[PDB]
Amino acid sequence: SMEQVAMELRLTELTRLLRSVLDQLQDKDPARIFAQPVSLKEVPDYLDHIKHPMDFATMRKRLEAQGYKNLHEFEEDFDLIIDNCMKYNARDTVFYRAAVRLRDQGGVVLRQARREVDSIG
Repeated sequence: SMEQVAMELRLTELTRLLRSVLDQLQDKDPARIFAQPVSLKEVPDYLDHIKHPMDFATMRKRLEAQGYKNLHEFEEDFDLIIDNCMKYNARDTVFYRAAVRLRDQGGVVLRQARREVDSIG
């Protein structure tokens, strides 16, 4: 139908805007701490600690499959990256500190993305 097509064009454009958001967030992680899944070869007990692992490569796969229906779903995944790290790692680690900086800097990007998604519909 024409409506399914129009809905599909909306999802495509949301995907384009979320791709730009993802790029901006990932630039706030210049050390690439959050770029890939935590390795289960190198942290074999990780899933005993963290029940829903997340990372930027995994978000990018979901994004390119148009698997984010709205900004809320995309933010959920970004928040997992941060919140998993802040639980698994102690306060005095480069990992935790990187997550806090990513959260603080990403807030700005996500604040305007919410306005853009609301604005363009």
